[PDB]
Amino acid sequence: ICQFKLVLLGESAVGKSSLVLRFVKGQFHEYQESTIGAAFLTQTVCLDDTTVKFEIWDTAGQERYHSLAPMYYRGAQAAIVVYDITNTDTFARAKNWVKELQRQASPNIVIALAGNKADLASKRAVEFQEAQAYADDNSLLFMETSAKTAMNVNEIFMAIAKKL
Ligand SMILES: Nc1nc2c(ncn2[C@@H]2O[C@H](COP(=O)(O)OP(=O)(O)NP(=O)(O)O)[C@@H](O)[C@H]2O)c(=O)[nH]1
Ligand SMILES: [Mg+2]
Repeated sequence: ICQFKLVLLGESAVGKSSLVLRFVKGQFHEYQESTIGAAFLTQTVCLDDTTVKFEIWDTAGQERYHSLAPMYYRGAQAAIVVYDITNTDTFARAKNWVKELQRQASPNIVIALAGNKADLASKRAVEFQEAQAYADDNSLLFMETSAKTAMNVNEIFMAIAKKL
């Protein structure tokens, strides 16, 4: 049995709450309310002979809550920095979340990068290749996801668990 602390960070509206909701409850709400501060959820999965329990901190992406982020990532063993593939700005913002983690978070924290809303292919702004190269250059576990279709949602959390 294993337990890990996980934190989600990213610009507001990229889909952090939706990703957690899909993984923890298998639900997706087209009408999701912006998070105020942070929400907490847990999920237990079966991973190669080991039962892993995830303690997830879903932070509010709005800038006015930025100063509170350390409270959630300081003791985190893993982080998922989320961006919206349809918005280049959210990708740039995700890079700064990564820089912050790499500089102020645990030196041994596993950092994942999630290009969310990948189901909106006809509105893509960030090419998969660019995000992959960025992730490879910064040693980030990258995956394009979709809380809406569930694409790679379970996969990203599981890949993180395997590396912990
Ligand atoms: N098409 C599509 N919409 C998505 C996806 N993930 C989230 N959304 C939608 O995007 C909107 C914002 O999602 P939400 O989870 O609230 O974003 P957030 O990053 O948690 N926001 P905040 O940081 O402000 O709390 C919601 O309408 C949600 O339904 C996805 O994979 N695909
Ligand atoms: Mg939210």
